[PDB]
Amino acid sequence: TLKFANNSLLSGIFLQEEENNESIVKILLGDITVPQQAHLITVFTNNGHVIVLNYKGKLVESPKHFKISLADEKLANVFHSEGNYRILTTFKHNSLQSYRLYALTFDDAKKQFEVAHQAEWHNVILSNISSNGKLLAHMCKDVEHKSISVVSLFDDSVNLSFPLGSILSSQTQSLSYNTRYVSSMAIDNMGQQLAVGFASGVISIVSLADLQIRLLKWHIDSVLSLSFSHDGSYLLSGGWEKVMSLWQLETNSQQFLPRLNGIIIDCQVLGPQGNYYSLILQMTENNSNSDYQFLLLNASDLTSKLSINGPLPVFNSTIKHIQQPISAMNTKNSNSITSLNHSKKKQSRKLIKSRRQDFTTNVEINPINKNLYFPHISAVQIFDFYKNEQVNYQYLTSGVNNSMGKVRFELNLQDPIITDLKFTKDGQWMITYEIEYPPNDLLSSKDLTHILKFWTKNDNETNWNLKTKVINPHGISVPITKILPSPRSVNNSQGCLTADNNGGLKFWSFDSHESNWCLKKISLPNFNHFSNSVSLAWSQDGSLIFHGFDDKLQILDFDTFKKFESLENTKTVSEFTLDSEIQTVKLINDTNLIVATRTTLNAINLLRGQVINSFDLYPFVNGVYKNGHMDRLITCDERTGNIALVINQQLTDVPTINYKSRIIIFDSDLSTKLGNFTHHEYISWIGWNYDTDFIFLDIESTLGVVGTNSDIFAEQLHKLSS
Amino acid sequence: DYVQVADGLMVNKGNYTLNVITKALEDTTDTSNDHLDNKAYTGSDEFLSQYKIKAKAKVMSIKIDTKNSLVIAILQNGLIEIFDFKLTLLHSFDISYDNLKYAKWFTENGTEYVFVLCPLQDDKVCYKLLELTDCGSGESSPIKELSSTIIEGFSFENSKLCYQFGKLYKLNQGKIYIYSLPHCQLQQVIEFPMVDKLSPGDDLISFQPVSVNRVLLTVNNVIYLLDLLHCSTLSQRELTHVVINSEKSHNSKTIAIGISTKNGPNPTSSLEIINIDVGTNTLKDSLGKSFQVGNNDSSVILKPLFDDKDINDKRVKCNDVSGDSSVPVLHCNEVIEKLSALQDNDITSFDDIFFKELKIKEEHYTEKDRYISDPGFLNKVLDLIFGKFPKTLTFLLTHPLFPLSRTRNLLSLLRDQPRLFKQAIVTCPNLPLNELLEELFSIRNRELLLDISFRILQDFTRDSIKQEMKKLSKLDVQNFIEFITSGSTQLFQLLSLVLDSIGLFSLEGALLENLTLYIDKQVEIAERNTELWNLIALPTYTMEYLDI
Amino acid sequence: KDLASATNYVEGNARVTSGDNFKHVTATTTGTVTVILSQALQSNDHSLLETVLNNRDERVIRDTIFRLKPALAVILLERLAERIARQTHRQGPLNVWVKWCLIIHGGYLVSIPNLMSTLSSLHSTLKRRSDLLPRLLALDA
Amino acid sequence: STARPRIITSKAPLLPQQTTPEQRYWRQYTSAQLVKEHNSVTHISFNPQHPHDFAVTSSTRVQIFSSRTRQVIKTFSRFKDVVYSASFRSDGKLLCAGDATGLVSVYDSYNPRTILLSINASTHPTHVTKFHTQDNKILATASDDRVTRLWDISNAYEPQLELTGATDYVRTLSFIPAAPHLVATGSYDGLIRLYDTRSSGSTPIYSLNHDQPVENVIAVSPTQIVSCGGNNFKVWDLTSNKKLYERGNFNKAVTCLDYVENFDSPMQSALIASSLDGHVKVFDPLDNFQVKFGWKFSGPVLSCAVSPSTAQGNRHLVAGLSSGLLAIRTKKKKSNNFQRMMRGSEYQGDQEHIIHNDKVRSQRRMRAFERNINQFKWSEALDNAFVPGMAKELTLTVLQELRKRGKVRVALYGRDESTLEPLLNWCLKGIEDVRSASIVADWVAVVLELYGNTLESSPVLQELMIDLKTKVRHEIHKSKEAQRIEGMLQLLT
RNA sequence: UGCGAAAGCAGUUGAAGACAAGUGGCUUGUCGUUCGUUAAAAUGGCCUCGUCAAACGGUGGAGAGAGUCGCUAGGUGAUCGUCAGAUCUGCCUAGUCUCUAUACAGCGUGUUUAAUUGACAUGGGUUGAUGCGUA
Repeated sequence: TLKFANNSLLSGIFLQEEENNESIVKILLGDITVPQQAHLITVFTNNGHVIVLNYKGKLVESPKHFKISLADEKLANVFHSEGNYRILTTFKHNSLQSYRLYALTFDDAKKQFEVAHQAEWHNVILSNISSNGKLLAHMCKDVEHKSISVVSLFDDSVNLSFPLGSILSSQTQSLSYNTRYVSSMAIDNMGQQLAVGFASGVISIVSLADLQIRLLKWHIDSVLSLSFSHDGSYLLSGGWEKVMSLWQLETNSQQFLPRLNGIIIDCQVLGPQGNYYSLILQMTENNSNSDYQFLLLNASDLTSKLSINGPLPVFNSTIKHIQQPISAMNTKNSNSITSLNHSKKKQSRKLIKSRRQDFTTNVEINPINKNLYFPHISAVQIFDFYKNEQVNYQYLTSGVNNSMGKVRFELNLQDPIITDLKFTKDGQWMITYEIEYPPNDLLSSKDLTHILKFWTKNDNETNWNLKTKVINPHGISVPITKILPSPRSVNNSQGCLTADNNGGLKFWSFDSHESNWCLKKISLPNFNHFSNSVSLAWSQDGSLIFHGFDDKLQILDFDTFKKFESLENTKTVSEFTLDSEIQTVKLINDTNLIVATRTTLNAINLLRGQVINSFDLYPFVNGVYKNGHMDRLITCDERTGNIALVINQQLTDVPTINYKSRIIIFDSDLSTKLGNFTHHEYISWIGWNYDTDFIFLDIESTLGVVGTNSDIFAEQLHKLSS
Repeated sequence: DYVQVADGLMVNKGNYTLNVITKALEDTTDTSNDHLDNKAYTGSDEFLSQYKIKAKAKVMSIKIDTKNSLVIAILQNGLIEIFDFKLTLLHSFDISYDNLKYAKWFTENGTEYVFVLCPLQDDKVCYKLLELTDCGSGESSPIKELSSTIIEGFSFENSKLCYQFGKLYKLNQGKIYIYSLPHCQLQQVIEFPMVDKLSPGDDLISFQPVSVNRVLLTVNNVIYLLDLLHCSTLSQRELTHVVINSEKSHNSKTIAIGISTKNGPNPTSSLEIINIDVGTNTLKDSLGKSFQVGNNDSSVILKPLFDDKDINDKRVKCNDVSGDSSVPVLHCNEVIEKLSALQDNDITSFDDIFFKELKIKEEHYTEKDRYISDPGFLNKVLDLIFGKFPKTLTFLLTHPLFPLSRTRNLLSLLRDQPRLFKQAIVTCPNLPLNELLEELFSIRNRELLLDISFRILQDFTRDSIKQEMKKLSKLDVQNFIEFITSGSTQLFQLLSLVLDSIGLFSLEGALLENLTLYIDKQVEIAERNTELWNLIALPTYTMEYLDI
Repeated sequence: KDLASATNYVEGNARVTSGDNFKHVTATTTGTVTVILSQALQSNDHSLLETVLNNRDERVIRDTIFRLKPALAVILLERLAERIARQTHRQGPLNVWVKWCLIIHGGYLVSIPNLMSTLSSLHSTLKRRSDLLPRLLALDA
Repeated sequence: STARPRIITSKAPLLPQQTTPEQRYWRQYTSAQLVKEHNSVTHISFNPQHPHDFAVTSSTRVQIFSSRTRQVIKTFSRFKDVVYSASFRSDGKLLCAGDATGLVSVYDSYNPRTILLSINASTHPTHVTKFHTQDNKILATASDDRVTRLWDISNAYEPQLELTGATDYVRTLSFIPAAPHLVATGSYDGLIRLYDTRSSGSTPIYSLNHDQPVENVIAVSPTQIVSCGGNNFKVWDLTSNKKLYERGNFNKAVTCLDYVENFDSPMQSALIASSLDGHVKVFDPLDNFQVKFGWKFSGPVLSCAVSPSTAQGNRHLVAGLSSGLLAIRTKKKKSNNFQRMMRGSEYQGDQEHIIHNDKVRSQRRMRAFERNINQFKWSEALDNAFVPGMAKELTLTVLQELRKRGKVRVALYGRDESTLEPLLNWCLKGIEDVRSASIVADWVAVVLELYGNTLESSPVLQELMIDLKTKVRHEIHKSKEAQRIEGMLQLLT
């Protein structure tokens, strides 16, 4: 793993608190500096740096990097063939880009690459390059409509062009715009045929010598990816169903691969004989982030050889120029053929003007094996961060999550949302709470279902088993604002405490006799006001519970489960009305407890029963987080302090799309800010793993942490026998 | 860190016994005992005794006399047992053992030769430790723990006469260096305000804490980590907490220096020589809910104002999320000075109090969130306007709009202005449900009935409404049913509450049939408008016409 | 199975429960049938419990429950609650029995300390019967 | 890529009185046989060793039945008066029977013609005869002489021990199952006496005061014994002389007990009890002798037994009634050239280095609605719902899968009069249940939303809508009156 | 779109430019165009890798089914009849009564708290649907 931020060699290329458009745009396998000698890769970035890096053994502490003499252009990609090298570049009327192709040379002065400028294309809509990189097709928009042009780049072997109205049918001109919008194109290694995949769902192989077309109709929603095999007789296609089809182009015969946990936004054959398929799966059940899974797979038995994925959190809001991909209709998982430009303008305006800029998530840590559990939409990604690779992925609700690739209308259905999950403190059970949503346009379309599930695994198996589920805990249609696992003194850490927005509480516990997790204790008040500013805390002794409802922190006992009482009235203060609705009641240890509400941050001792410290939060966290998310923004320890965490959206010379994070720690009842750290990007969740560290989740999901004769014969034989 | 604070020899018995505590006496002959009756014979008495114990038999009793040895007594039968002298200097604190648990021939002068609980059984001579001024016996693995004023700590185990550990403990003149409640530590009190817990397995301090106030007769209770302490010239025996299955409530320990405070149980009246009165009757230390009662040994409150995250180049604050301001200029000195600016000769006017408060807190005069305030400050300015001066139009409007008003709200029915009263119904954020139910059932037959039923429903739990609305007469509830039947949703569920809380049988019939007819037609109209809300091809021969 | 293949959802033999089972914390009257009912409830005799509560004359039910001993009205009510939970057409005839048990023994089961915990099955049955009332209101509208 | 998730059958929250594992196991004892005897069946014992035959003591004959045909294999009829007790020895080799003339006669089992020895016990009727359970050559007979006797079957002239001491009508023996010197006897004055046989034997070492006259005493552990008599049974720890459970869940007197251990069951131990009012009940000794299942019979049940712990075949529960009949409920249980050509097909990789396994497991067969939902034939899935032989939860789960999954309207588009009548005719039945009625509500609402003109045309679904209206009227009266009961006990908190 | 509670409470829906069609304009409609506002459809659907049979262990059940015109409570019909009421031994429903392989449903038995074994050469060829009636 060649870490960029590990060294100034190429973290000097990008470590900026504002500028991440410096991107890595191509990797080549050879050495562009010296030919004919390869175990090291040359990476071209999107600005013009060319870094040569050894990935065999330790990375060299001074790579062979250069910087090519480039204009304002921004490096679309590079291209290789036998010997020679091309590069392609993008430009500055109607918002279209403009492409320009150069050729490279290196040899005379070994610092610069000299360029040559073959040709230009002055308006480009869509582009693709063949598998060998020997030719490339693109679209034009030159008038009544667009146009399609193919050109060989490493030779003037062929360059043709035609208006695509001669591709399109006569039926499509009296039909919807999806029938003539094109979302994919591909060419084979000879330039004889070309695949145009349309947003209506069809594919059309044109034969480039005579412009005769052949229609392939299987995709019932938009075609998102096309590729040819090397001989050109098989076409891989992928779309909004999560099914990779491969079309035998002789008999037009599909072979499918149907449940690929993400829509195929790119697919291509990979090997010399074509023994691997590489795919990019967009995993669009969460609309708040574009989270791609990289999956190659061997073509023999179609098994996922080396699937690759980062951590998959679901933030409360959309993040940073995130556009859910194109489709046929404008849904809650996609957007139609018209609304991409308006949606990106609206999303930029929402990040600029608006006020509720909270995109924070809940992540949990399994207290047995220290891997963290990102609850995806209707599923969890179990992921360990000492090697940053996914343990597994598991569906925890009963939707149409896995059984079906949903398409044009059906994308307006959502699978149930996992909103809470907490482990019991010995890591033996996982409590999860989900909101099951009904489909629209029927009688029960406006009453949700609330399901609380209890899962178990032993310490070997990677996936959990449902032991029980309670549909509608706390009553029908009432949510669960907060679940809290219980300490090791109530039922040997096998109890949970769920809270309503009525202020009702239910204590559930697992008893072995009736071998199930059943409802032990109940305290329901029947108010007529509701608020989801509910928090909960427990004494480590297992004696008294701090029920932080809105504006009011009640103190209940555990034996009779009502409000605390001593008959002697030894100033038994069992309620703390504060200036605003409270969103954290985090008790650091059995002496005192930190309350956080939307104006101030108080701390209250109980061996000296009054307020000890207070802090000002309103200039920082005003109306920007939803009420109930400060609990995931701040956290604690079990000995060594408490962690607050604020966010400053940066400014120009109006706010911008850029952020910075100010995390601060306190020891021992808000005494000293002994940690004042600033991170270059928005921070979304922070939480204490159980061995005195605090992990946090960056908005671009980097998990960070705040912590405390014979010799020459041997050499030549290992050469000559390898 | 205290406990429930009140009350201003065999060590495991109680009452219903005869005398399982026979102890020595100050300024008397040697010793005595009493009942709630066992005989008081002699254990070869008339010496310089300072305490007295037994072999946990009460007929093998003794008088622990300062003569280097002790003999047995006959306090039940009449047959004595033989003895054997070891030393001849001072055995005033002799403690006879059980069946081979913890015994050695240590009298007073560094001669702790190990022996057994017998008159002729011997062991090694474990007199190796120096001159110890605090020698105690514990049950780690039954052990003599010596703390020496040659200052050094040592711990020998009288199970195989084996010196377990020892170090240099610099202990000064103590008050009570008593072993711990689970025996794992040594609670040694410093003279006036301190009690340090030291590790009594390694001779090192583990937690040196201060105490609350003056206390002299301190000893660990039969608790987890709790001690009892009586005042020096006081009968006040308080309890503090720094056995775990079904703990003790009385008869825990008898070491006190009060007005003859012998044999200290919870009800400690009938003493062994004293015949005194009794006190508190609680148990030992619980887990963590009694420390909300005994919240002592810390009384250091100041005026806590809201601080700010420290300005280390705060000019790069990056688009603050307020409306127009950035930070309120805090003036706590002006907050205190507004009291002097208000407590003046504006005895009936709002020219030097209301303008003063609204100048010190530049708000819209009915709104929160431009806070910088203290509850003691708001309580004292509310006291200064509850004095010589509700005729202010800004101060007592903007501060029932404050979530810290603190229970000076009881006269809100006792003063009756319409707009201030309705504003104190809606917005005053702590209200007594006694006064709320009185205002509810003292009906003026208006929309403030709806405004008071709203708050009584939306901030109190239904059973806490029911138990404290049992406290009503019957004319109130009969006129309430009559006014509901005469002439809405929250009062329907309030009617449900009054029917649940009047009780079962003691009703009348005509009011019940009137309410039955009224709610029958109420369910009929509710059903019909619920229905309203849930309610919101070619023949074979035609004949038609066309244009001519 | 593949390493990238997600785990499907499977309930298996998980116990699905609701949020409302609170199972954890001279003559001159008639010729009634209450000796039959009493020594149906002292044992667990479903057969002669069925032959005693297929009697559906209102005065017979009334003074039968009046002559019943109040220490076992709670278990008569438990048997009625479980039978109307299982068989849904019994709710018509059998809830005549359950309203008379509450009216007559209105003191015993208000002096019992845990009413909901002792007759949980009645509370869960009536909650699931009356919870869907807005839905079939909209249906019949 | 994954495999396709199976369609999960819609399970609701569980209703009260579910089927426990204990009552599922004890409910598969069925196919009752009723055999009319000449008189009341007083005792029934089982063969211990090949635990597959049982002896029923009627009046003046003892019949051994087989546990595979349930007919009388053999019968013992040469008694002069009413035979009372008949038990097998612990080796199962011979059979003792106490008779109303006080003549214990022991035959060998499976040979009624060879009476092996006739112990002439007391002149009073001998009411209980059983061999030792540890020892083989001693036989304990108690009689209506208020004295039990231990007989060595070699010296069958004088009893080798005479256990007296009881004041009235000793009717039961028992032996303690680890200490073989320990005989617990039970009489009609209460007072389970029990005797150490190395001592004098004319005095018990202690006595257990069951207050009612006991009918039976059995031994469960080596420590605890259970005595039934009167309306209850009590259990007694024997090392501490002390009662620790009592269950009185009957109407009349518990006549008999017996006990099972280690047999193939969810219940690891089981005590069943027979009680003169028709009932035989099974109690589980591990959770505090709580009752788990019961049978009701057509008269007062006088004696009962089950198959012993090692039955290995057809397993039996037998109960003999005082009416004079016997009720049995059982639970049951190409060429050499071609083979030389196809030899290897049973090898399974023993001496082989690497052993590869990728044969996938064959899952359960898909039903037609599940494969139609898989094939996206949504209207065909609705049609496959409304066949007659479908379970109610299966119709509910395919309705719920079409509701959550796609479109009710897609499933209902191409319909008319003849193809909607299955749906509405099921919705009549589904509107009654709580678990179905939400789905029935929205399906009926959608079908009247998009078939309001077929309502006008066809009169033969107008009447179906009217019947549905009266159904929802009955159900809304029920859902209103349930809320009234809910309020009227909310008043009583 | 904003505030919210899951109910609800306030706000809407402009402009420019280009192109297409229709009759240089005029009308209408679009936009891989911009600025401002907090703001339905191209006949087009999801892979093979082994099935079948018989058990067993937990989990649910509205039980899957068949009788007795046996009881309890009902809803209702044909013809005659002034009604009274007659015949249809009137029909249907629910509960009860009686019986069965718990018949029903689902998950699992590769290791699991628990619980599985067995058949078959898992091919090729010819008819097999125009050869069939019990209706």
